[PDB]
Amino acid sequence: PHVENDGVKIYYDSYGEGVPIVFLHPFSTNGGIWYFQTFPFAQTNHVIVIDHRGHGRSDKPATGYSIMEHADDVVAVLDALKVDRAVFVGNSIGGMIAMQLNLDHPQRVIGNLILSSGTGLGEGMPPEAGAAFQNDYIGAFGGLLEGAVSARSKRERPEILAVMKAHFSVPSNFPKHVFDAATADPNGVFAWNIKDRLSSIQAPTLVVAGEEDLVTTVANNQLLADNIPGAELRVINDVGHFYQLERPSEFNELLRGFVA
Amino acid sequence: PHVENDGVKIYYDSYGEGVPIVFLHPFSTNGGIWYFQTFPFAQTNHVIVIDHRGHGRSDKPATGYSIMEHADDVVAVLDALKVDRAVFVGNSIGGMIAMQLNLDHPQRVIGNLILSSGTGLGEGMPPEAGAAFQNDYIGAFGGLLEGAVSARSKRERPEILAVMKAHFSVPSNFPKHVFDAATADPNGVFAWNIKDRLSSIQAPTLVVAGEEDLVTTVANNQLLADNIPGAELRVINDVGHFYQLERPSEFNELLRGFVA
Repeated sequence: PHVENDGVKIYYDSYGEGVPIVFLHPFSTNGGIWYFQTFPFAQTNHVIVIDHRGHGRSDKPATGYSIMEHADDVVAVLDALKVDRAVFVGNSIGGMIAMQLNLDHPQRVIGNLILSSGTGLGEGMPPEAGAAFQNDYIGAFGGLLEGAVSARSKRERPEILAVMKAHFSVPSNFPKHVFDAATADPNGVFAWNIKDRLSSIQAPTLVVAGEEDLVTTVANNQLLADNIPGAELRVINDVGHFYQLERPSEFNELLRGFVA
Repeated sequence: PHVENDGVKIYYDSYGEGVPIVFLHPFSTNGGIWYFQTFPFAQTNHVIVIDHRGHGRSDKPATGYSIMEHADDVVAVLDALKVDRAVFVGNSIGGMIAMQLNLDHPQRVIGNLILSSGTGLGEGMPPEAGAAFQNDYIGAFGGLLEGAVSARSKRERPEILAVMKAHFSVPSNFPKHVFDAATADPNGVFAWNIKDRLSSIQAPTLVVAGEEDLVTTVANNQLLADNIPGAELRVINDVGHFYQLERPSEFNELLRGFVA
């Protein structure tokens, strides 16, 4: 279905009943990425999987891609679904959205699973890489994606890197102007920075990082886990940016651990 | 998006430009299952992925679920999208739908990839099984799905059997009344039989079967391949019912190289 937030349609799917779990997909992808999580958790929970604005089946306006605005889209979805508080599972930019949600709407948070995310991402990337995105968008993005999956994943599951390279090459799913607008926003995916405000996040937080993730380094997740009070970090062996796809069942067990 | 057909809303997703390829998911699942195919093929083709009636995000009436009405839903989607002709990729019941569409609308078919399907399936089921599905629906369905996955896939990718067992256990995705209505239909999943008319299908057709598939045997697919004029049979090692999930990249390579 769709919710409307200030004229922008956000697509979402909702299955099952119980304690709500909200899945927030990584940048340039969509809700489909949660295929192996969505339905097993729909057996025990109220699963809500969202397409961010500018992604997949949601509207893709020319501008308005701050993490705060994304968070407001999420709140719109929760409002239409009459949800008070929810479990938030965020991947990359989804983690950003979840954290921002903890900042602006702590009253709607049960807890967080942050998968492969960080803050002040833009300044942490090599300076040349931005120029690479200005010079050759698709090429630079591909190069970045070769560091998003583990070697073991490249061996046994090449379809992951395939589908992820496909995600940003399909204008129907992820048009170029959304990338440009998000990069241009002073609080977009690259510029969003809450290093000083992390310690205000008090909700139960499980930060999960892949050992071989070069898109989001172990240090980047560590910055998150170390400054959020009572946060736990799990550095996952033989995994890159997409734990939910690289080793789906194990991610499912880890998320199953967040219950009490 | 979605189209109305017989007052029943059929959900579909649409990506890309070019030669139309229509993905039809197996029984009790939904379009999400095509995640690793949908977007790589959206780079080169016009991908159209459909949620069957009684499944996923589409409407789920009490009746009725003959293969013909399913097919008609597909042509409804094609009509709304102004698509004249398309390549059809159907799995299990999706293959049935595709074949029925070949029977009723041959001018709408470029070619077919029929994956793990059959006809007159209900005749091949053990005499006891029928009662088993209403006495113990969950258990019998699960037992059915344990023969739909290869040993290697159950070993290295348990998330597949997990998500498939999840599909029919979540009423929001697949309610039992759809199963029962489909079973009760004289032209439903089990009763649909076109052995007589297989020789009428003239489109380029690739029938693909998993060697360890037990819900549709190698024999089941082989009958189709042997009676459809010019049809190909490809038997895949260490794959059961879900080649597009068990070895997604390999399935991809097979599909890009298929004539259509």
